[PDB]
Amino acid sequence: MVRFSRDMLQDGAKRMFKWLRKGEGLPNYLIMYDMDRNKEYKLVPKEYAGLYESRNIFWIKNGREPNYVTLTSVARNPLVMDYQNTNYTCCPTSLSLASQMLYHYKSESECAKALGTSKGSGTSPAQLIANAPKLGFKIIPIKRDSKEVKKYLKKGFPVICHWQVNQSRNCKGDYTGNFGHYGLIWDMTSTHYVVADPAKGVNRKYKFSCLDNANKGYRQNYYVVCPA
Amino acid sequence: MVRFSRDMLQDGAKRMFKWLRKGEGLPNYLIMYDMDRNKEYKLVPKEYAGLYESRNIFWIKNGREPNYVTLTSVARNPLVMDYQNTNYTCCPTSLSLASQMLYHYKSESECAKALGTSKGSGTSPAQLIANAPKLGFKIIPIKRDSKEVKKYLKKGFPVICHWQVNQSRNCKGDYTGNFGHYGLIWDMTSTHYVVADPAKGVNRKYKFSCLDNANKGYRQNYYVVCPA
Repeated sequence: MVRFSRDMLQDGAKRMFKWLRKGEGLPNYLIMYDMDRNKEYKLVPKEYAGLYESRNIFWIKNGREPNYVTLTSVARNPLVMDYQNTNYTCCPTSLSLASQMLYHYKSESECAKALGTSKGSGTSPAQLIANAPKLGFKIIPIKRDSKEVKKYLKKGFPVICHWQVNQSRNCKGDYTGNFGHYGLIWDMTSTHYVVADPAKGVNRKYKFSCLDNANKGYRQNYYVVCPA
Repeated sequence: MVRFSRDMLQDGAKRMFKWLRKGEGLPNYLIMYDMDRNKEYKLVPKEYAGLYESRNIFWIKNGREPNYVTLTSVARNPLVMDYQNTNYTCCPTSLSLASQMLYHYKSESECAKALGTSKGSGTSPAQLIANAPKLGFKIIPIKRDSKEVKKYLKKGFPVICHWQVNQSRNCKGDYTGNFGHYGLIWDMTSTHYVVADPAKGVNRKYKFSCLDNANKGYRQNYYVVCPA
């Protein structure tokens, strides 16, 4: 079983982030050299997604990068559910999840510090757009339009969503409280957005109209995350 | 919104755990006293599952109990995905996940300490059965059969599964490579087991035969987790 070192994983992720800059989706393969005999391997997407999934599991659970990862599994993407650690860090947790998909991981607290997240006010949309460059990202505000989410998901860019959980009570039913909330759209079906909700789970499905109309009275955008 | 203190949550977990010990499923409601008004509140299954889900999110992410939890959400269960912290702690992570479902949470490291998990050999099924009572649990070794698995899920008892990931390669492509592995069966469809796999994700669907027959040459059981 081939293993790759901390230095090699960092190098491969930078090259992944760099390819993603083009807005042309994920590369067909990723070159990696094992730490034992330094042989060249051309990992296909399900392989490099599986490898970086394992890397992110250890990093998120232990809070430090793994010194090496063994290729043991395959995956459709490198996303690992990461829950918000406080009741006010939903926005930087969603940006952290995006950072996984872009192969430029920044922890929840690192994002919190950059975005200026606060206990009284949380994080506003302008705070997310204005401070994402500190972490190497650009935010593209788009219309709350499923064709727009779908267009940017093809480019490899996940989409941070913002809504008032009370407005989703009848069309989704996850929440009974009243507050604004952020999650990450990372996939879609023909009818639903698939959202990684940092207070609920990794595949919370919202009918397009349910999420689209749940921010009535608040900023009418979603927020694409891409390399700066 | 209605909030409950740590002391009421700890006590309500005891009463849920003591109720489940009867082997008659979950109670129809859970009565708890509010932390502001000190008023009686009758939570239905979706409310007490959501409250303890939120409690468990904070507990797992922060490594310490929340001082209070506000009732904000509903859920069909209190399970929060929790990943293994090393390449050898799959079994105590699976037991910790079970302990959430039983309303008697013990962390991954508390479980590994109790089970005697070791970096060299992981944990055997005999170590699981013999040491789980230290944490308040009883393990019932059961046949690798969906009929049996459904019977104990109906009683509220999750089922630790054990298999060789190479033997599941062609019927469920999650893994490449050869090693034994543990997860938690916490639900089933008409045809598949729903497995929380501490190395991959919370809802890995395994067809009954694929999981049952993937442990040839090793102990032919699954492991029901219940209150001692």
